[PDB]
Amino acid sequence: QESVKEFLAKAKEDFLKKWENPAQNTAHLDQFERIKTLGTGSFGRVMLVKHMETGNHYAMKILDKQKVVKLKQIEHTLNEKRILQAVNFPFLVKLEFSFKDNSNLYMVMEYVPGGEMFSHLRRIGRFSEPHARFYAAQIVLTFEYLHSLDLIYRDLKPENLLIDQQGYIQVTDFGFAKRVKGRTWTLCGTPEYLAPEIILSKGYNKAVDWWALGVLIYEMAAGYPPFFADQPIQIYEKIVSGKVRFPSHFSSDLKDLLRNLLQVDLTKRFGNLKNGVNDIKNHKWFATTDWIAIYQRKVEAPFIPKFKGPGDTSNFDDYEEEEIRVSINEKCGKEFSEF
Amino acid sequence: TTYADFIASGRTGRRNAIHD
Ligand SMILES: CC(C)C[C@@H](N)C(=O)Nc1ccc(-c2ccnc3[nH]ccc23)cc1
Repeated sequence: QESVKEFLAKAKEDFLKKWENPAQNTAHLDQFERIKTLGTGSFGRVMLVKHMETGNHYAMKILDKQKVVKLKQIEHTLNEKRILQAVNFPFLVKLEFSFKDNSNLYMVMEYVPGGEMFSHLRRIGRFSEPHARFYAAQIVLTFEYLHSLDLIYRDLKPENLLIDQQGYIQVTDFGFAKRVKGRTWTLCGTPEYLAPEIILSKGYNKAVDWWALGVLIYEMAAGYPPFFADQPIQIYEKIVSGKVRFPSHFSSDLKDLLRNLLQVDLTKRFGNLKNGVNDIKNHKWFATTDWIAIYQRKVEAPFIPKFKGPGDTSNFDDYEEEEIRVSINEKCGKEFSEF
Repeated sequence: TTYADFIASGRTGRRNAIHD
């Protein structure tokens, strides 16, 4: 048995070694069979693929270099790959291979067949407080880990939380994650999840991730987010107004935790104070949570997705399938040299 | 109800990230 201080110290030594000497060019597109698109958007696409050499399935994130440049995501993309190849935690999807070709950048991660929390939460409607707390404890531990390595995650939401066959969470999508000791200023995130200090264009720090945890716990427990509207500008007005309403079925403990996470005043927001994450972990809402048992995956999960077989994609929606075009000329060579 | 207001809203599907 070791302390958390001691676990994190060793975790930092492990991380820094990979951070300072990143892995590069560890596979080639030709080793993979394409099966199905799992997600798309202007920010890239993710495809289910099979590795011929092992028969393993993977989730391959594909980014078009020229579109990354037009979206001003060059440095964010180098961040994502550099950080992901360096981290190691039970609730983070693992990066298995990365490489690039003339046209695209590729990150090959482990495939999580249970799907996004997003789809289960929306169908079922809402999670019970014990169910929500099980998931929230995993994010609390993950943020403890990431934050200790000077990493900010900046995109927590149900869309980015996959449910594995044991019913535990895997965080995916590190496209806005960043290693920063001071403050930082980029406008990024998702509207419903943005802290007031992002909206107000202040320099901000890892406290934005703790605010986003409050939004997530609310959304999981209520079935809808604490600030919603038809357009983002209207969401921002609600977020900065300083007001929140809880459902009557929320426990007293839950409301009190959420008041301290959805706290506009940075000198008062849980996560950010002298006692750090322990203000959260020692809160009464988490009194039943055995943090080691969660880290060890020894707790029985409240929900187990349906298996159906290796490669089955039923727990994911259908997307339009698009070619993987590889130009015969190298694009953006300088910009992505370190990838 | 707040649920009905959310369900009638245009932001009940997967949400994209923002950027400037
Ligand atoms: C890529 C974005 C810029 C586009 C976004 N809209 C999106 O689709 N993200 C997304 C994230 C994870 C998966 C996924 C599904 C199953 N198992 C998995 N293992 C590891 C990742 C994974 C699929 C899609």
